[PDB]
Amino acid sequence: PQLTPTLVSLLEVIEPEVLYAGYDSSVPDSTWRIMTTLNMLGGRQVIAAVKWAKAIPGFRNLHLDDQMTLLQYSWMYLMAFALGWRSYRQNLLCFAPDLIINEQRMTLPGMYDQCKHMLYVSSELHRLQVSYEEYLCMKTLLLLSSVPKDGLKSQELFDEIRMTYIKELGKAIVKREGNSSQNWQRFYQLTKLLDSMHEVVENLLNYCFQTFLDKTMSIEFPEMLAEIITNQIPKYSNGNIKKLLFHQ
Amino acid sequence: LPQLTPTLVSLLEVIEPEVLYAGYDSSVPDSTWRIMTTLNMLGGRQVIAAVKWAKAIPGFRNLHLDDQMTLLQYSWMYLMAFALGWRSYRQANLLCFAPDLIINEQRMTLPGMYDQCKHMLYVSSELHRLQVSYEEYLCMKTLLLLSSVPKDGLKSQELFDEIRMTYIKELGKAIVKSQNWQRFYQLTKLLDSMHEVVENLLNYCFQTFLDKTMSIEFPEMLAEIITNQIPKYSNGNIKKLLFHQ
Amino acid sequence: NALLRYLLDK
Amino acid sequence: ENALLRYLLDK
Ligand SMILES: CCN(C[C@@](O)(CNC(=O)c1cnn(-c2ccc(F)cc2)c1N)C(F)(F)F)C(=O)c1c(Cl)cccc1Cl
Ligand SMILES: CCN(C[C@@](O)(CNC(=O)c1cnn(-c2ccc(F)cc2)c1N)C(F)(F)F)C(=O)c1c(Cl)cccc1Cl
Repeated sequence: PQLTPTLVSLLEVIEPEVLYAGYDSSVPDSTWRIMTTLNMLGGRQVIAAVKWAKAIPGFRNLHLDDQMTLLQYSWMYLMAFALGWRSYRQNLLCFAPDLIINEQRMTLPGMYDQCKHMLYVSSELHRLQVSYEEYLCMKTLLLLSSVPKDGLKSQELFDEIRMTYIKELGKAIVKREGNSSQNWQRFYQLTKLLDSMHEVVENLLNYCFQTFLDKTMSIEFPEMLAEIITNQIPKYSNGNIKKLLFHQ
Repeated sequence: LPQLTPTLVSLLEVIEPEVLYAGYDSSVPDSTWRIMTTLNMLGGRQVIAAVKWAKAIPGFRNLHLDDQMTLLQYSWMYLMAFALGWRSYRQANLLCFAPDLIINEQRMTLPGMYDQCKHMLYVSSELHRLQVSYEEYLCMKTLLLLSSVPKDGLKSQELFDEIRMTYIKELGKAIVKSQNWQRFYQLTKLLDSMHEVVENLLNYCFQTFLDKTMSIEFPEMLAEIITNQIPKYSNGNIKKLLFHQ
Repeated sequence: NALLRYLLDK
Repeated sequence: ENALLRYLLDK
């Protein structure tokens, strides 16, 4: 067998636990109440993602500012992709076992204009019937999907880690149970989806940001999350972001 | 670069079980009864966690299912004592069963407490005497899972032999991290000693289990493992693996 | 031994 | 400017 542990199997053990939103089914739903409950859970998922990123082989070995810049760039990529996966494995957005955006909730005021981006991720995963190991490798790549225009401090080591996971993904595709004549075609499809995550997140962020800035909405963001959001709004208009593409 | 090629020990870290609380009410007086009962409940939950741990150990799932059950059945208390030993080592002569259940001097002196706690204590002071590092610890704990087999053999006895040698080697790399061979003898001497430790631990545990005059609750998981075990000890169908003869 | 069996065979 | 993230990252 393989007493010699593969990278992807390590990605599997460090995968974060499922968190509950503590949402009270007994009080009637409101967009305002969901936005808030989701902000709270979200802040906690981001904290989880830090604990996750650090356990990813190679990541801790990057410069500390590198490590921060990448979580800063990618948190919503990871949130959106992990939700997509959860939802796929479940037609609903399964933010938490006790917070599923069902048909009724989907139709709440101002709700579909965000979830439909999440839904696309879920729908794409499902259409490509993406497997678990492919999902794991792909999520890691999403951590590494964006870098500063001017470059990272450990730009060299980053490139190695990222190429490493591109290969790890290739291995997952091949290892997948199907027909091998589709492998290069599948690798094309999967990175095509990774590529599409940029557009997705840009939308998710434009509606999460303006909601954060809306002085007339009174939605609570936890502190972990408010920091990142404030620190990002500048750069996201300063165009100092190189979004790495598999397909130009 | 060398990390992108992840080690066996590095995985052993990841899968290391979380710290559980005993949920022990600190504002009621103590009695040996209350502590034993709270430790049984905590322990049940520790064993269940050990199963999740074992199954994530590279190679373990590949053993025949019957073997896996046999090894957890033989070794749960090796794993309990060793993990507790480590916990305690990391912070005076107190058994740190849980952040909210630490067996202190007063507690130690409770009727019937020391007569078992000393064995846990012995594991703790050995780790401290040898200044065992965390990575030697990880490798050592995995070897305790594999420290005992049926006298007649396991069903996947060949694959067991492999896996076990793999982790003996893993321990060796941990040690290296010139007196390397001398340390290996010391650490494997500690491993061997764990048999006598657990032999005692189980007597005072089984005895408590069989005594009717002692209304004492064990959770089902444990009660099961305990009942299925008492005989095998009477029968001595258990081969204890020794690094040193 | 069913729960142990259950837990392992999961 | 993000002490929390820095804190969480640096062990
Ligand atoms: C304004 C509300 N919200 C922001 C946010 O709460 C959205 N949260 C998430 O996207 C989120 C929370 N948990 N998970 C999650 C679930 C499962 C999983 F496996 C991993 C992660 C998410 N993907 C915030 F701030 F956290 F991003 C919005 O984006 C928003 C919503 Cl939800 C509706 C309408 C408008 C907006 Cl801006
Ligand atoms: C009869 C009471 N007891 C049995 C037992 O409760 C002991 N529990 C443990 O040894 C135990 C519980 N949690 N951990 C633990 C703590 C930290 C950690 F990281 C890992 C594990 C243990 N090692 C049972 F059932 F679990 F075995 C006794 O052995 C006993 C006692 Cl405690 C006193 C007097 C007499 C006996 Cl028989």
